[PDB]
Amino acid sequence: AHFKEYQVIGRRLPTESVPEPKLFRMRIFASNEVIAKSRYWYFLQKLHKVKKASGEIVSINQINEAHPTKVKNFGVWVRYDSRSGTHNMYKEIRDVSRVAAVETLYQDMAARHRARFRSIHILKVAEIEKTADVKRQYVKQFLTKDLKFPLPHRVQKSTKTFSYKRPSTFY
Amino acid sequence: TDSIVKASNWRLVEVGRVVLIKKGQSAGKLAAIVEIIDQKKVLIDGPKAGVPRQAINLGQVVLTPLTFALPRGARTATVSKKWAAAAVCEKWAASSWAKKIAQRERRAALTDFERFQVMVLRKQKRYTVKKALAKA
Amino acid sequence: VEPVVVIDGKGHLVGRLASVVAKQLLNGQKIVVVRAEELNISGEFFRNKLKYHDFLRKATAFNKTRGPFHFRAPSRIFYKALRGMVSHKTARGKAALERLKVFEGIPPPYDKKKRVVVPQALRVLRLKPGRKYTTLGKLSTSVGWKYEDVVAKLEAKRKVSSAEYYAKKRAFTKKVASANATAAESDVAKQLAALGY
Amino acid sequence: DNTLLVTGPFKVNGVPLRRVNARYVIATSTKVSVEGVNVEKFNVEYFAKEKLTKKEKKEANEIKTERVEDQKVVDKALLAEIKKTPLLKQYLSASFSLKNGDKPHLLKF
Amino acid sequence: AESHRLYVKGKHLSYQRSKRVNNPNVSLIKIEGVATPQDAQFYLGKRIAYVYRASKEVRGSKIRVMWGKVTRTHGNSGVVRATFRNNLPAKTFGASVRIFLYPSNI
RNA sequence: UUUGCUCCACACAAUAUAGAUGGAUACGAAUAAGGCGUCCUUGUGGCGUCGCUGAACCAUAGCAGGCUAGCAACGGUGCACUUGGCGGAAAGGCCUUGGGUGCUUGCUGGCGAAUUGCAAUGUCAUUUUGCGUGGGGAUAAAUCAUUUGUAUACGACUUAGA
RNA sequence: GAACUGGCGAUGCGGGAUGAACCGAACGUAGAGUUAAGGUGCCGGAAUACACGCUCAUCAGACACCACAAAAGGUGUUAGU
Repeated sequence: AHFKEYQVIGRRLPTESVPEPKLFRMRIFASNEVIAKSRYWYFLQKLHKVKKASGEIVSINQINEAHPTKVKNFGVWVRYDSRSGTHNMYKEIRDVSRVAAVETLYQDMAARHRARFRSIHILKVAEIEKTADVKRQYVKQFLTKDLKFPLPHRVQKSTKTFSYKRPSTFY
Repeated sequence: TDSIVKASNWRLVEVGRVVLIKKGQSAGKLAAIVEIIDQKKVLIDGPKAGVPRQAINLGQVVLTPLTFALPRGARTATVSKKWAAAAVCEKWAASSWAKKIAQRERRAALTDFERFQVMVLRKQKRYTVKKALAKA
Repeated sequence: VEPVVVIDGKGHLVGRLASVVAKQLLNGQKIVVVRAEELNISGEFFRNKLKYHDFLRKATAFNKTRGPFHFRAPSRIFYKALRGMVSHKTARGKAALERLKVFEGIPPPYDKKKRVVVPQALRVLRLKPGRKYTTLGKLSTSVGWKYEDVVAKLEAKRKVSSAEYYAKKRAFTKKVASANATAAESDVAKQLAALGY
Repeated sequence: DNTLLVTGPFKVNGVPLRRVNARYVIATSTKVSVEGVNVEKFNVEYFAKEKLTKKEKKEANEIKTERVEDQKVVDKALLAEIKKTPLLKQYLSASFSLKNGDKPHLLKF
Repeated sequence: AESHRLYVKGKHLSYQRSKRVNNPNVSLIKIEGVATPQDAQFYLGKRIAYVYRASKEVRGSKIRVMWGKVTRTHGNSGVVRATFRNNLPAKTFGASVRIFLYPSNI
């Protein structure tokens, strides 16, 4: 859906042999708290020997964007499962916030590789603080000095089923 | 002789371009394009008309012929200051586009007595114009 | 809203226009479609010629006379595409289809009337620039229509007469606009401007 | 009985003193002041039909004098208020009708 | 004047139906001018008359009326649902019909 | 074939309506281009303006739209004529000259309206036919039967016969 | 030819165009409202909705059961290592 980012902090259940476990923390892009906690336990079952019955979640907090009106370039490292194997990819997206960047990332992977939400693993997402570290041409195209371009062929959708003059596509 | 081309210019999208929000929650106010995200969407701000600073798809706005000076990525205080300095609100209001919008909403706001009044006045004006249509 | 709606078929897409027009007839609007030779079909001319040859193969084996009839005129091609979208085998479908007449060119009942377009079926508004399209008159005369040039000659004559009409209309409207501008800025003009007219 | 007392005035458009249903009118924004008219005389018993027997059948085929000078009393007080703002007499004399392109959900009355 | 119309024109489109089963008790009406349910909400509760003619004079007239009312909106495009005292005869699919302005809220 | 047939006008009946209820309101071409106005050296020309929908334009007041009076203009519109054209794709329509006549809400007045009783389509459209008037217009063929054989199972076809 | 369960047989209804078994849901006679599975260009009730991409096929493709296609290739095009 429209994604939100949460921090989820959890731990193992405390025993007498070891009280105070190590309080692992992860950042999850998810639609809501339930999906966020499910993905948290999914990745902790991939990492450490723990499961939901043997552990607990001590905190979940929404992390909204610090500057939601700054235009950033993000580099995203992704695992995905194809029909024959597992691959790593690095894609970079020029967008205004992290949740919108990963939303366009999920759309981009589903469009160009037919990869689903169950197949995509988000390794990391990070803002590229400096230009000329941008490595893709499709985003390096929009970083030029005095960028301007026209929008040819305007199509205006009509409300009536009949129009009384030939329309114009000037913009 | 000299070489002749048809130039065919139209309404470039860049910083400082004034746009009119077509649909949405604003839906009819003016904004200024602050920066360009990608081919299909831009970051705009409309601080005099009360449009919050936001990223928006280019299909939800209409570009106007108005342009003024901004550096890219300008914050809303600078956007409002340059908007007031270039004074593009009455420059928009002087256009026939805004006059058409104002005419449409005035005709929508007329009542039945005012519709009777414009019918009487239109009959009087039609009488004098068709009287003028007999000498030329 | 109108008694009869006259649609200029030039530059329109066949299927999208037919799906607009069939719903208009089923709702009860009378439609006449003129200039059927200038419809457009998306795709290559060779693709649509191959499509028509695949349609032309189909006939009843034991008697070709009772088989599917392959009509060759552009108007009858449009009629086929529209009869596909009207449930023509019922009385409601027949009553709908008798509210339609489709013509090549603009006949003398309709050359003095007003032609409209359907903007959601126009080729310049629907297709991406770069996609290839066909002309229905060219495809139809490739598959056997005999009257492509006589329609062109009649259309040239009609366009000459219509330009002669339009010159007089433009001169008259410039006189009327001049008189309206000179009779503006009076008291009734300012009161009408305050009231929105 | 939840009805509205209305008048034309009868000199303007020929509508007499009458009562109508509130669900069968449109309240326009045009307002005149009716202070100075003594309408407390009229009530539900003022309009009586004098119901007809079943024997009296009209095979093929009048007005109260009290009603006609009551109308003449009230309408001369209304038209004095009508003469202040222009074109109200013409507006009340003209009829209302829907033209082509009139959308009543968008029209303001 | 030359116009005396105090109603809104509409078209009787069809019955309420699924893909293969129709229901004659609820008719579907296209009111002209309205293209959204929010504008169609103005017309709820208004009376509808289907006015037709017959050869045989019944009580002084050769014109017969079928009365009904608007009940709810239908779809996203301003079609409304209408119920009548006797259902519409289904040969009137595409026939004109009158939506009156009473009972008015304005 | 006992006064029949067609057209025109209204008079009354019948007959129905795939569905009037202000107006189908006429360039062509392009869409990575145009429209309109203006100017010139008339062009793939210069300059200005417009679009961002018909949410337009025209029409629109009067007993379902009456009866009258005046002012101002010499306009606008309807009807029956009338002069001249143009239109063959399915022309059956478009334009125009002249006079008549009616209305005019361009402006200002006078009289009428009720009782359909608090709504009831509250009836005003066009399609076909018949029968009457009274006014024009014109006075045929086909088939069976007979015959032919360029035809033919029979029908049909091709011929002939005051 | 066996094991566990659910069905059809014995069962109509909405969807899968069509079908014993699939999906949804099981049934007195009616009214109103809301939905399931499935859909909303037209047939056909319902957005020619919104948003991001991809594809142009001189046999495109279009939805589980289900009404088929493989190995091997292609400076076609897109995204990656």
